[PDB]
Order: sequence, then C-alpha cells, then structure tokens
Amino acid sequence: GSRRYDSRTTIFSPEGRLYQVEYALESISHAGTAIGIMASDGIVLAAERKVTSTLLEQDTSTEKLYKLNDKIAVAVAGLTADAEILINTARIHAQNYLKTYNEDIPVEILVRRLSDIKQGYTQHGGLRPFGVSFIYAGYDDRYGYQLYTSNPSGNYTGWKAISVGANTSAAQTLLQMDYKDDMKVDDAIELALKTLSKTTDSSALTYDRLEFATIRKGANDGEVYQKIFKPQEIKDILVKTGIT
Amino acid sequence: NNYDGDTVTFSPTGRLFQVEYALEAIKQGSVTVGLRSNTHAVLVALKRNADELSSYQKKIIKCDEHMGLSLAGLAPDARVLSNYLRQQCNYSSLVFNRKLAVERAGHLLCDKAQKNTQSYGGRPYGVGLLIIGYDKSGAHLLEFQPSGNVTELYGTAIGARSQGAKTYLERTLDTFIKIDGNPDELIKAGVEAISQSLRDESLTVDNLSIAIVGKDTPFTIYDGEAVAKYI
Amino acid sequence: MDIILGIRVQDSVILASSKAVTRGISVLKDSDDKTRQLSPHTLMSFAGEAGDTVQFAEYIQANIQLYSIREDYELSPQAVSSFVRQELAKSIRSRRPYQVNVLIGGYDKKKNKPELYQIDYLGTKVELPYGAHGYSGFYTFSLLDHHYRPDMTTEEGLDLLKLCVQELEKRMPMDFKGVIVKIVDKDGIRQVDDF
Amino acid sequence: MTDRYSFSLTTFSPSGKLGQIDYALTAVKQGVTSLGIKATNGVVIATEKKSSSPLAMSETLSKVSLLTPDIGAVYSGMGPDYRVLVDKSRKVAHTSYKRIYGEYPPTKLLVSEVAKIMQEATQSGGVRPFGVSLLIAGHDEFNGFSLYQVDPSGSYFPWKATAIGKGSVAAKTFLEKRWNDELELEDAIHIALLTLKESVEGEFNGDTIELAIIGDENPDLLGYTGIPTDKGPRFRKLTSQEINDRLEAL
Amino acid sequence: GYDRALSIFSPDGHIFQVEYALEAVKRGTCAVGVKGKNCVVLGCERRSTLKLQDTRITPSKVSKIDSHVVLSFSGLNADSRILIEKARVEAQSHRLTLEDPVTVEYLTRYVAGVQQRYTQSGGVRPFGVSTLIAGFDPRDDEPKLYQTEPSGIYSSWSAQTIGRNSKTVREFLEKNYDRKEPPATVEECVKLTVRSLLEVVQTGAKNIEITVVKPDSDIVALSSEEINQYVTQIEQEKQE
Amino acid sequence: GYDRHITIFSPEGRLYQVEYAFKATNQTNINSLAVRGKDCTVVISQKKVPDKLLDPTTVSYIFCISRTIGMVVNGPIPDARNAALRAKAEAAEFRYKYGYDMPCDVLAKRMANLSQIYTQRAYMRPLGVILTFVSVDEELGPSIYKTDPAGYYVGYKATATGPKQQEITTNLENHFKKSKIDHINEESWEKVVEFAITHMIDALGTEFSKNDLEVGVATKDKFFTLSAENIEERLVAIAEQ
Amino acid sequence: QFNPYGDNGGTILGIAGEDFAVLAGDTRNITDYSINSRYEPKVFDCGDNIVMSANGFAADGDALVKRFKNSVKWYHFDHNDKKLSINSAARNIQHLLYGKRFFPYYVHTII
Amino acid sequence: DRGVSTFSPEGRLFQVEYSLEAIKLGSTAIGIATKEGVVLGVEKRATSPLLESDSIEKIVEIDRHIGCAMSGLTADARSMIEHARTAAVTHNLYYDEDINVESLTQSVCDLALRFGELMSRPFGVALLIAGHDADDGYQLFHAEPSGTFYRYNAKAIGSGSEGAQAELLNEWHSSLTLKEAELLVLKILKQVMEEKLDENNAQLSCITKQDGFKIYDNEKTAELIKELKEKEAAE
Amino acid sequence: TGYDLSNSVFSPDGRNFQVEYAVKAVENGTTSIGIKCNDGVVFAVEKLITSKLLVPQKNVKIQVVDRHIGCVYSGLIPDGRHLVNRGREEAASFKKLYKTPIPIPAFADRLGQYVQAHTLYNSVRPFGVSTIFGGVDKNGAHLYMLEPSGSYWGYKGAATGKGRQSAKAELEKLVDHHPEGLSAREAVKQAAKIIYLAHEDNKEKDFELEISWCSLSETNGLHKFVKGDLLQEAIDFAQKEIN
Repeated sequence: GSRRYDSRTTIFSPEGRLYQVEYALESISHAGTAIGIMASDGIVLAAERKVTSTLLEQDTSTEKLYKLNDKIAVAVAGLTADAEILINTARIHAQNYLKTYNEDIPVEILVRRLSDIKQGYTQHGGLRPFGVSFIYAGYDDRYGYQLYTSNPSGNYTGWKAISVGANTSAAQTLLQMDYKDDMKVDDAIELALKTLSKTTDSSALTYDRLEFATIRKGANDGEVYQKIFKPQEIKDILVKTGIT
Repeated sequence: NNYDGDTVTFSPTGRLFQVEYALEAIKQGSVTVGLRSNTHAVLVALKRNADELSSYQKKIIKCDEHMGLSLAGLAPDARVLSNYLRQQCNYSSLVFNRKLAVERAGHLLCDKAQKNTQSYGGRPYGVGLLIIGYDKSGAHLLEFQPSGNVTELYGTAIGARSQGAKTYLERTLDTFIKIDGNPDELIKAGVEAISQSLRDESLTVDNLSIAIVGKDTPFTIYDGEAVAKYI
Repeated sequence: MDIILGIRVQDSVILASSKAVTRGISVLKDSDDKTRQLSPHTLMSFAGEAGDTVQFAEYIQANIQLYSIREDYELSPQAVSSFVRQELAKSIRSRRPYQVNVLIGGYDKKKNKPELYQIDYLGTKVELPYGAHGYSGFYTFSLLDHHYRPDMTTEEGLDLLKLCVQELEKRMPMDFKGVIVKIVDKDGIRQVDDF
Repeated sequence: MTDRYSFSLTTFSPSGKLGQIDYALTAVKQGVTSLGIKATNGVVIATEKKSSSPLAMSETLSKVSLLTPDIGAVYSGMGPDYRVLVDKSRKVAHTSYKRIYGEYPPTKLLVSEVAKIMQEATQSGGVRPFGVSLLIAGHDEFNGFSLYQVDPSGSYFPWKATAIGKGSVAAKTFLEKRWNDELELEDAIHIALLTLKESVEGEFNGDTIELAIIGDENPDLLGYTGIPTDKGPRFRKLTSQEINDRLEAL
Repeated sequence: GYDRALSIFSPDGHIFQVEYALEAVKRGTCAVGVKGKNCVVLGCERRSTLKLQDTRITPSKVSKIDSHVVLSFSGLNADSRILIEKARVEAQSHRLTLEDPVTVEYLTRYVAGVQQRYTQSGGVRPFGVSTLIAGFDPRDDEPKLYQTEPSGIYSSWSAQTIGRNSKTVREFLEKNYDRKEPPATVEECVKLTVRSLLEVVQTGAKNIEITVVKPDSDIVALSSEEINQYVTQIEQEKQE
Repeated sequence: GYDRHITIFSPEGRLYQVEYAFKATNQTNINSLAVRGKDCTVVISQKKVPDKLLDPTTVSYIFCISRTIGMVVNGPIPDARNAALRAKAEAAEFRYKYGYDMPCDVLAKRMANLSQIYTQRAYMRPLGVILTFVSVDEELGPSIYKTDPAGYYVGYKATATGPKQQEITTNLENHFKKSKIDHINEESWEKVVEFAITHMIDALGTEFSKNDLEVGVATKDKFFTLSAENIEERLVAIAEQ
Repeated sequence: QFNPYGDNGGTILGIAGEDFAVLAGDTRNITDYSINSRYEPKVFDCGDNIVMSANGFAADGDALVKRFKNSVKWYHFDHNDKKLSINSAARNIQHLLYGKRFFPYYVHTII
Repeated sequence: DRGVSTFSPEGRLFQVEYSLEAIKLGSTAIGIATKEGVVLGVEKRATSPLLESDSIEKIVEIDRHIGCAMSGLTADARSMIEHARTAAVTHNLYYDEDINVESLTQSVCDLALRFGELMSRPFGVALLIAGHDADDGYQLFHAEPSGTFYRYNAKAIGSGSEGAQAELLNEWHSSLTLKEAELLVLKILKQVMEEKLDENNAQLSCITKQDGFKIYDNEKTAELIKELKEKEAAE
Repeated sequence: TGYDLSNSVFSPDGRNFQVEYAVKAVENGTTSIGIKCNDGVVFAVEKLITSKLLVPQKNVKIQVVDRHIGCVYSGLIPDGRHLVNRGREEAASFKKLYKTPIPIPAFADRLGQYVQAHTLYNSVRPFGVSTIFGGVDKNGAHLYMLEPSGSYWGYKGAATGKGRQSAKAELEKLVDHHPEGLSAREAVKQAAKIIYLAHEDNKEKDFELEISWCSLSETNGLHKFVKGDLLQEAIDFAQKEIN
C-alpha cells in the first residue's frame, strides 16, 4: 500500500531530535531577518524584506508584519503562506477570548495556543510542520509590554530583545552589546535599524527593503497604539538616525 | 522476496506469499484428522503442551449442536473464525428456524478469509480448520485453509506430518466410509489414521482429543479419562 | 431553591440565600448552602430546577478553578460573569437547558470595587447595586429602591438585608427557613454565622 | 480503497528546501510566458495562446479568466491546474465573501483565498502542490487597481509590473526600463504587446495573443439598465480585432 | 486520520521510538527532587547560553497541577505543556466527581498512562519528556515524590533526578542521602538539593531554580537571593 | 525514484505517471478521427478483431453518452468503459439539476477536471485514455472536444488520435489549408462520413472492408453509430468515384 | 396512530417445593374477544433445568424467551459448558429487560 | 519498512515474535499451583537504591478470587489489568456470580491480537493469571501477547525463566502444600536473581479460596526468607 | 525501477504489472470454457481430483447469479466467489429497482466496472481470475469472458486457465464447422470433448467434468446444472473422441 511513500514527519532521530523541525529551522535561517526590541515605554518590531525587485508595489504590501489584535502584533520569518494560516487562527482565538470573557486576551495565552498548534504538527497527524518563526510584540495590563518568539518545535520564550531568520547569531551579539534595561522606544528604534544595517546581506539598507512597527503608549493616557510605518515614515526614520 | 511485504501484492509468477506464509503456520501446527461414514463424522486431534507442567492446547471447538471443527495453526485465529461460525449457525436458527448446512458454513468461511487476502493492512488467517457436521443431507467433513479454499472430503488431515494419516485414509477409504451405525469403530479408524503421523511420541490420556457428530448424536467432545477407551 | 438576593455596598458584596430544600409537601433540609466559591474573591449563588442548579454551579466552579491554575491568576468578576453568561446563553438552545438563575458577587482587586451581576437562565446579564431572583424581587427591589444608598458600610448593608428578609418572612407564602449570608470584599469571602 | 495517503507529500529536506514546491516552480519556469502591467487608470494582463495543434480552436481555450466582474487572472505552468484553481477561486469569492457581505471581495483578499488553497496543497495529506503561478489583476473601491503574483508555495506579492514563466527574466528587465508611475492604460497595453513579442517565436497577432484589462466600468456589458449605482464589469477581454488594431501602431 | 504505527518492536524486542524519546530527555536540562522529613524540594538547571531572557514571563520549569501538587520535567518543553494541561484538567475533574483532590500517586498514574498510550497508538510519537511529580496527599503530611518516563513506567523515589548529567547527580544523591535519616528541615533539604545541582551546573547564578512544597497546599518559589545564599554558604564550607 | 510511481513532481517539474498514462493510450493500436460537417459531426475509428472466437458486435470503442453526445476512446477498454459510465452519469445528473442537455464542451471540461484530480491526488491513478466528445451543440453547432490523462482539453476543427495520429493530423491540416474553411462543406452526413473515411485511407495508406471501421455520427438531437451495412453502403459510394 | 403493543391474555403460575418447582400456564391465546388458539404453549424448557414464561404481549414474550434461550447457549460457549444457575439466569434476565427500559417488553415474566 | 501485521516466511507474526524478546528482558515472575492455593512471586529489580521499592507493583489484584503477576514492558499491562477488572466486575453484575479464571484469561487474551493498521503494536508484557473458581479449582495461566494462554502447574517468565522452568520441572509434584510452594518460589527466585534476595526486592502473594488474593507484607516474606536459609543450611 | 510492486502504478511502457501478474495466477488455474449456442450458452470446467478423498460431485465450482446467469472461473477460487457475490448484489439491486431481471450485457459491465475498480488504487489487489459467464435475456443468448484488468467482450466461444490454447483451437474449429449455429444439446457434448482434450496440459492428476447451461428451449431460459443421464451421455461422447 501507501506506507512506501510516507516520510514519517513526526519521528525522533537516534539522537532524539525531530528531523523535520530541525530542517524547518534551517529553512527559516535563510529568511529575512526580523528583530524585536522591548523598551520600558514600548516595543519595536523591524524586519528586512526578501530581496525586493524595483517593480514591487512597496506600500500596499505586508510580508513580514501582521496585526493579531489591537494590542498584539507579530513579525514573521519563514514561509509567508504558512504564517497566514497560523495568523488567522491567532486572530480568531483572540476574538473567542474577548467574546467569552469581555477582556482582550493576555499576550502569553495567545502565544501559548499558537505554540500548542505548532507542537501538534510535530507529534501526531503525519503532516509537515509549519516553516515559520514568530516574534510576538504586545501589551496587556498584567505584564505590560512583552516580546515572545515561537518556532516550528512549538517552543516559545520571552525576550528583552531577540531576532529570527537570517544572521541571528550576528544580530543577537550586537543586541546583547548595546541593549540596556532603562532604554526608551526611540533608542530601541535606533538600535533595531543599526543592528539590521550591520547584519543585512545587502549593500546598504533602504526604506524599500524594510517593514517597521511600534507598540507605544503614545496616544492619550494609559492606552496603547499600534503603528505600522508607511514607506515614507521608514525613509524618514532612516534619515533621522543617519543611516542614509 | 520483494513481493511478500503484504497480501495486496502478487509475485511475477502470480503467487501470494503472505498467504503462503500463513499456510506455513498450519504446517507447524499439531496434527489433526477428520473422517466420516454416512451416519457420523469424527475429528481426532493431537494436542500439544508447552512443557511437562502445562496444559494441552484445545484443538476442537463446538459451533452448534450439529457442527464443530478442529484447528491447526494460530489458535486465536481459530477462535475468531469459530466464533463467526457460531454466529452464522445462530443467525440461521433465530431467523429461519433452520440448521445451517455444512456446505454453506464452508462458503461463508471461504468468503471471510478471502477479504483478508485482497486489502491493505489486514493479514490472512494463520490457521487451518476441519469442519464436521450432520445436517439435512447427512454427515460432512470440510477442510478450510486461509487462502479461502474450502473442500468437502470423506476424510483428511492437516498439521505437522499430516501426510501419513492422509495416505492411510486414502488407503482405508472404502472401509471406513461404511462404518455406519457404529460410533466407536469410526473413532478407532480415526485414532489409527492419526497414529501414522506420530513420531517419538504416542497417544496418552491427556494428549488425545476426539469429537463426534451424527444421526442421533450431538457434536460432543471427549478428553481426559473418556478417551482412555481408545488408546 | 427560591430566595437569592445580593446587595453591593461601598466596599463589599453581600449575598443572601434561603436555606430550605423542598420536594412535594416535605422540607427535606433547612440548612442548605446555595452558593459556590468560584475564586477567592468571587462567589456565586444559584436557584432554579432541582439537580440543574448544583450541577451547573459545580461545573462553573471547576472551569474557573482550572483557569486559575493554568494562568496562576484570578479572573476579574466581570470576566467570570461573562463566562457564565455565555454558558447559560449556549444552554438555552441546547437539547435540555440548564434552568438556573445566578447572582455573581465579586471584589475586583485591580479596580478595588465590589461588583454584583444578576444572570437568569436565558443568559440575561446585568450589573446592579442590588439584585434578586424569583418572586423575592417583587418585594425587595422597591424596598431597596427606597432604603438603599450607594455609599453604605458593610454593617449598613447587613441591616438593609435584615429589612429584606423581614419583609419576605412577613409576606411570602412559603417558609424558606431563613438565609445564609456571605460577604465578599478585598480580603475574600466570609460567612456571617448569626442571621 | 479510499485515500490511505493522509501524510504530507511535501516535506523539508535537510537543507531546508521544500522539494515539491521547488519542482513545481520548475514546472512554472517551463510554462509559456505571461505578464501584467499596472497603469494609473487600469491594469493589463497578457499571455501567448500557444496552440497544441492548428486543428485546435484556441478561442475555446481561455488562458485569461474572469474571477469577479472586477478581477481577472492569467497563469504560467500547467493549464489544467489553472482551470480548477479558477473554478475554486470563483466559488470562494461567493461562499466566503459575496454570500456574506452582498458585494464582491477586494483583490488582495480574493488573492489571499487562492493563496490559502495553494498553501494547503503544500501541506495536506496525499497531494502535490499546484504547478502554476498566477497573476491576478483587479479593482476595488477602497484600494483602486492592483496586481498580484501567487506562487505554488501560496506566497503572493503585489507588483507594479512583472512577468512569469519561460522568458520572464528578460521580460522583467524590459518592463523595468519602460515602467513609470504615470502610465495611462493604453500605454501599458502597448508596453505589454512589446514585451510579449520578445518571448514569442511564431505568429504574433490577435489570434495568438490573449489580453485582458481591468479598466473603466462597462455599462454596455452589464446586461440590464435601471439601477444607476450598478455600472458594470471593469474586466474586459480584448477582441482579436482590438489587438490587431494596436499592433499596426506597434 | 493518520494511522501509521510509529512505535513498533524491533528484532531485539526494543521499541526504538520510546528509546529515542529517552534520548531527548537526556538532552534536556537537569531536574532533581529530594524529599525531606516533612517537605519535598524540586530543583532545576536553567541552560546558561541565554542572556537577554525576560524571566518575568519565560515559562518556569516547575508547574502547579493543583494547589498541593507540582510537576517538573526534562526533555522537550512543548511536549511537556500537553502533559501538564491534561494533568490539570484531570485534577479538577477528580475534585468534581470524587469531592477530594488527587493523591500524588493518582495524578502520577494518570500522567504515566497518557505517556504509555502514546507508545501504542497509531499516528503519534511518544512524549520526549520525563517528569518528577511531588506534593502531599490531602489531609496527609507524609511527603511524596514520583518519576514518570516516556515508556509509561512510574515509581516512587526518596530522591531522584532526570535530564543531562543526571547520572552524575544521581551518583551524588546515592552517597549523600540517608534513607534512615531524611533532611529533617526545609533548610536541610533545600541545601542537599542545591549541592547535588552544583556538581553539574556551573555558577549557581540564575542557573538554578528551587521550589519547596510543604503540606496543605504550602508551595513557594525561592528567589535568586535565597538560593544564592545556599550557593555561597556551601562553597565556603567546601574550602577544607 | 518513488517520484515516478505516484503523481508528485520530479526534479524537472514533471509527472511521470501522467506521461506513462499517455503511453497506455496507444496500447490498443487503434487510430480515430473526427470531423465537422455543416449540420453534423462524424467520428471514425479503426475496428480490429484479432481473435476469431470474439463476438465482433461487442467490440467497440465508441459510446453513446447522452441522446446528443457521442464519445470515442483511445485506450484500454476497462479504463474506457470506466470513463464512459461516469460521463453517462454526469450527463444525466446535469440534465436533472439544470433542466437542459449537457453541452459537449462542458462534459469535456467536467471529465477533464476529474482527470486533473488524479494528477494531483496520490491515491487515484490517471486513466490510460483519451476521450473525444462529439455532438451538434444547440448553441455552438457541430463540436469536437478532446480530453487526455493530464486533464487537458480543447475544441477542435477536426482531430485524430492513436499511433498513426500525426499522419492523419497533417493530412487534415493540409485539407483545411486548401479548403480555406472550418469544416467539411457538405450537405449530408453521409458525404461527411465518406470524406472522413477517404482521408483516413490516404493518410494510413490502407483500404478498409465494412468490418475494419466503426462510425459514429452526431446530428441535431441525436448521436448514433452505423451498422456494418450502413458503412458498406458508404464504402461502395467511395469506390464508385 | 400505530400502537406497537397488544394483549394476548393467558395467565401463568409458579410454585416452589422443597426439592422441586412448577411453572404452569393456560394454553389459550386471545386478542380482544376472539380466540386465536386453544393450544399455544407459553411455558418453555430453556435448558440447564430452567423453565420460563413471559406472559402478556406474546410477540414480546416470544422475543424475550428466544433471547434468553440464546443467552444460555452463549453462556455454555463462553464459560466452558458451565451450568447456568437459576440466580444467575434471574440476573441475566433483568439486564435483558432493563436494556429495553424505554421501550419495554410488555410481559410479566416467571422462571 | 513493512506492515505491522506481516507474516514471516516461517509463518509467524514478526511483531509478536519481537515482543517475546522484550519479555525475556523483563524481571522474573514465578507461579505455582497447589491444592491449597496458588502462589505468585516476583523480582522487583529496583534500578537504583534510591527508588522506594514498595512502589514497585508487579503483582496485582484483578478480583477477590483472581490475581496477576507481570514481566516485560510493565507499563503495557496497566490497560490489560483495567480490562480484566472491568470484565470480572461486569460479569458479576450480569450474572450475580464469580467469573471463571479461564474465561477471565480468555477475555484478556482477546485484546492481544487487536493491533495493526485498534492499537498500533502488540503488548510487550506477559502475564501470570492465578485464581480459584468452583468448577475447576486453583488455576494458573500464562497469557502471552500472541493471544495464546496456557494453563500451568507451575511457570516462570522473564529473564531467569529457562533456568527456573527447569527447576520447577523437577520440584513440582501434585501434593505440594502452600508453605512448600512459597518456599519453592523464594528458592528459585534467589537462584536466578542478579542481586541477593531479601524482603525488599522480591514479593510474594497467594490466592486461596478461603481468603482470596493476598499480597504478603515484607515482614511475612522476611520470616519465609529466614525459614528458607534454615532449611538449606540444614542438609 | 520497482514499477511492479504496487497496484495501479503505470510502467514506462504504459502497463500495470500487478494486473499482468494476476493473469499469471489465472493461467496457473484449471481450464474452463463457455460455448454460445443457438438459443443459449454452455459452461464447463475441469476439476482436478487432488485425492481419492474428494467426495465426487460435491465440490461444485460453477455458480449461478439470479436465476438466468451462469458463472465459471479459472485462477484463485476464493477471488471468483467474491466476484460472484458482488454480481449477485448487483443483479438483486437491478431487479429491485427495474423489476425485470438483469440483461446479460448490463450484468457484464457491472462485473467489469467492479473488477476495473480494483486496478485503480494500491490499497487493493487485482482479481486473480478470468471469468466466463452468460445467459439468456429478452434479446437472446450472450457469452462473456472477463479478465483481471476488467477487460471483457462477448464471445462465440471462450476458454481460460492452463488448457486455454488447446481449448481455443478446438473452439475455433467449432465456429468454423457450424456457421449456421450449434444446438444446446450438441454444445453440451462439445463442451465435454473440449474439456477432455484440454486436460492434456494438466494430466498428472485426473479430473471430474462439470457442465451447466441456459437454453430458451431446453431449460426455459434458466440456469441448470447438467446431471445424470445427460452428463454421462456427454462424458461418453468425449471418451470416444480421445481414442
């Protein structure tokens, strides 16, 4: 019968690793670098696009940064199509929580359920895992500003600053060097771009190869606003920190 | 060789190896003999123990008052098939108030076994069966094999070294076929036939199993002290 | 079942619930506690169809206790109340609905406010200064409309409650064998033992 | 009987490639060239109708398909995979959008649905990926005109202009030279016609070229009158004649 | 559904997927539990290739199952979340029907059963996780510590350890734990637990976690300071 | 290379099972040809009866799918009959659901989509057949639509299928080059059948008796197949010419 | 409206001695005011020295007795020809009947 | 690879045969049948001195008149015990009687071959099922993952078995008293056990008609171990 | 390669090797034939007498479907039974819905489509039988032969199994020497001869003849077995012709 053609996506190696998870991570490591940095007064997400052609419609585009609800966003590294499947799940899961409890979903709870979905694909059902890693940036009134990452294994951890995709070893070293706890959001923005600027496999960072988003308390008192930077706004922030 | 991974595969010469390997567990099974006159049908089976401290595996199972079988091979597979037969004899009574013809019992077993020889992920039955009964057309003996092939016989034997008993009966044919109205003579001829298949061992009292069914005798099993009479 | 009341004063929520359990022409019990603690600062009283009431209250209690352990955190009363409403709103269109009315009294620690939610078996939720289920409301709402004040102390709330229980013992056809009273405040849930 | 193939047929190799997506893209590479150009007041999509035999009637074979009255698609790769995708795409515009909101979906969202279908063939049990890349051109009220490419992985990207298939590397280069943000629709048609001649060997005329636009609303193509606010489809397939007219002035 | 028998026997009578799951446990960070005379302690290594961690929000390694029972583990983290969730649901379900919280033996037997089921069901791989489960039966003061592993076998331990270099620390515990005389106090027991981890750990910086369980739902985490004290006190005594 | 056993892509983006299913198409060694008249559509196919023990009347690769649609298959008969039965079912259901006779091209599309699925879903093999559907559509007039194991389909002015198909094809292209039109400009279907047989003879360089052929004709509101005797009548008329 | 029950009359009677027991019943079967049969036995030997009658609606009675007889048959098959004791038969019959608690066998049963 | 329900060319089920290997690796279990009872005994085999050996539960009650000892992958046995208990209690509910030992055993063995592509693999544990019933008296059954069960006057399973079985072959006679049999199980366990037999790494149990199935406390077994040395020293 | 290890996989030739391997199992079986006659059809088969012990006459191999259809087959016997069981369900259903008994061509496609279905997936094995079958319907007599691939045609005469070519040769003579028709009683005799002639290719073991027929005039369009005086008369006729 059909056993002959079954890759057995959910088995252990003799060393006790999940091949398909390892290979998925290997896939992700060639994806555009995405960085999250957490400040005391907000969170930055920055991500680099897979080498743009000049004819790409840059402003009506969303490859790397997605809004989950009003208080939570994610940066994507890996297969985009795989990521959208998981994003709609997350978007719905946030809406059920609101509908049930009349309170926006705590960031960790949303992250756990997405990570639990990923885990399932590594233990049962014989399907390939999702080739995606997320950086979650969000706010809630229990823990305030939070950064998380999850990867195809279904493991998730929290961070002050972190990167995913290409050259994370390089980038993690640079973030470790210049990050400090008391840091404000505009310091974090600067750090995020300077880090991508040094780790990029391109000749130099331009606005047309970037996506950028903040989650500040930057509107009117004890309330949280999500900003997905328009192309022009990135170009300006690239000048204001003298990268171009 | 490359064609024996599962039942759903034919070899280049048109054989079904998993079925043939299933047939092979029968050959490893302890010997059992069946034979009949026109008035009774008899099963004799040599039972096997694990060692001197163990019981001797039952080889004969009653199916209805007028039907039963002996087994050689995988015992649980006999339990499954004999159970299926009990149900079919039962269905026939409750619905039609009719005793199940031994011929139809054969066809039903054949078709049950066959399903397992044409679909993925199952496996053939690993047991051979000798079915005796007395129905509306007299005494019958049947030989079931897990290929699905069922055969009506005057007498036969299956299991290890069944070939001796099988030739003996083939010689004795015109003698035993006419042991009518005599239970104990047909049994003796049964016991004699099984003896042509013994080696380094003869029939003891907790070693030998006989079953008889016929004109005015319900299918009944003899073990223990009530076989001594025949050694 | 029958009598369940709640009053929310300045710093606490008070639940009063009748002690009688009646089947036919027999009062089977006169000391029944028609309440479950859902979390250390949330309490739920219940009245309605025999069997359904306890089965529902315990089912809710189990889910809220599960949530508390999973998140190592206590849901707000507003959140617990919305969870409960949804369950009843599901139930009303089930094959056999839960016929249970509840009051949820809680102290929200993030807000430092007491809260009282009245929810009927249809899943009809309202937050109220005082609430009642069943015939009780026909006497107590107008009484409370008169005597209640928003800034009352827990002691003043208990007296306001005595007034309600006095009226109900005077005018209600059935002997409900008094009430068990429970206060929910910043320090959790405690039971008054003399009423 | 039934599907005992409930496991993935596309899996990660040790390098992290997804073989079957890679190989499907290779099939798209072999496929006949198609392209799309976005103007300020419209979009154009075009391809070659490379006929299998001259005894075939190639008008009966539509490579450019209406999806909604304001959205069109074209492809490169395996024709039959395209046909069923169009079928599924038209249906999903209704079931998961129009039957809910009483209006046709905006382009990015219908595209998003198609992409979802294609992603699922990349991960579900018992299937290979689709062997096509789509260019979807469309208009909607709040987003204007747009153009999207969808690949076998289910990834999609918006384009000012692009090409896919056989001679796409050359065609993309041609389009970079010629594309500007002030193109009027007739200019983009003319550029599409130039770009396509490169990658076409044989006859090049109205019967061998398939070309459709997302432009102005066409009341004459609606089918009825009397509802002022219903103005007609923006999708229009150019006729054999209309193409030849523009080739004289080529 | 996906059916394939992934956990099957091999000619030597080994179930390789169960055995490879054990490998995944061996690669996991170390966990140890030691039971006092009137308490149980759970200690856990935290692998120290990671700074820029946010420890406010990163999943702690010891989980509460009910208010009187805790579970720690070594192996795949994502797998462990599944066991913990199921264990928590069963804990509440046991209260709802039996009107009593679970015994530690019961909760262990449940989790062990889940693990075993995944070793003989179609379409699923075994849990790459072994657990230590510890606490106090309700209205009982005698402490409990159990260990489960991917095969589904479980048993009780005076003290025990799992994960990477657990053989080193099991060695330590075997020469330093008197059955006759269990760590008579909280202080005493936490110390033996920290020592055993120090054989294997590194610095006892943010590299050790300790959780103490006393009877009647008395469970508390220790903070860096208080562990650090134990670290500094044992190293000074060591200079001999 | 298990990528050669099921319908998954090969490294050069190919489906070998689909390709090998095309090779099964010619397993029967029959050629078929279809043309359009003014009023009709004619399909002819070689009929080869090797074994003398066969009942020659039961040997057929032409099928009456509906009252209006005929179908000729090039390929092994089991797969052919499997396709024929399905198409008959699909044509009947269409009538019931939508209240008009299923058009040739739509049935073609529908069978093409069914074939496409077997190229994408692993548990189904493709059918080793090519299906030529013919009718006089009530909107489109005389029609030929053909389907292959890849799930491809298109309409034809005329077509041919089988091992010697290319000869017949170029023969036909040459005729239409000369004729300058889309069809056989003939009044009766009888003379279109004559054209069909004649041009098959030139291209194949063989002569036919009445039992070497098999003819199906579609007119407005019926498709029918000719008896040996109707064909003989037709052969005779060509000979006296 | 279709009524799935009927009343076939008859009466049955069981008495137990020290070392014997009797089970008696009339042989008349009726519906309404008609006699269906003057001899239609409704007390049966069921094997293992158990006699049984299921009086009331004969269809249900014959279904029950048929099923119990079958139960005795399978008890032998599954428990090495063991004799079914009267107390065990009683309990078995409880389950037979209660299995149709929400669409009962309309019979009064004596063994 | 190859299906889980594949026959070998010798006519055996690969997966069943391989499970038999796993059982040989298991700790020793011994049962002896007398006219005064059946004794079941096991080697606990703690993998480390730190593990509390009384938590090793390899002898198990099924009903009051039926007990069970196991050897092999012992986690595989939880559900077989669960099935057995349910079957026994259920039988009593339907029939107001005790369920026969053979019937019980047959019920458990029906589980065994319900694996394939139903569970995914055979059980990796053998069982000694011991009990009493009125019709057949004291009984011992060896239930294997092949779905076959054999009755035995005495039997050994697990690692020490071929040694121990040869020992039981000589020592068993149809007049053993219960005490004689308890000693015998202790004797044979000490012979085949790696470590030195004592009351913490072996366990005894019996089932008598009068008192049903009892697991012996460590104090009781200790005195039988002391009693065993005294009888051996004195010849 | 490895194209031949899994049913429904096309080889690069265009062949399904597993079906072809099933044919080998058919060719390995005993011989069976069918002869179409004027108003009916005749079926016969060779039954190898493995042993003295086989009760003669009592292992019947020809099977009836409905009341008017006979089926006989060579190869794996249980596979043939499975096929007839399905044929029986198909004919029951046809008669249930349409009242009339199933016409023979209709019945042939029912088996054809079912057999062909077992060449479409790798999760089933093709049938290990060629099946000769037929009967009388409102349009006359029909004889059919059906192969593991699901291929079938109508036949003037047909044979399959080990003696298939010997019997074909013999059948070709008949068709040639009786162009105007063969009677039912004649065809029964011929059937016996041809089975005896085709027993040359299988002659270690000796055999038992079994015949059956449907004739509009001789059996009233119903399928009957040939027994007693008529069987013996045909056995005799065959005995003559081999000496």
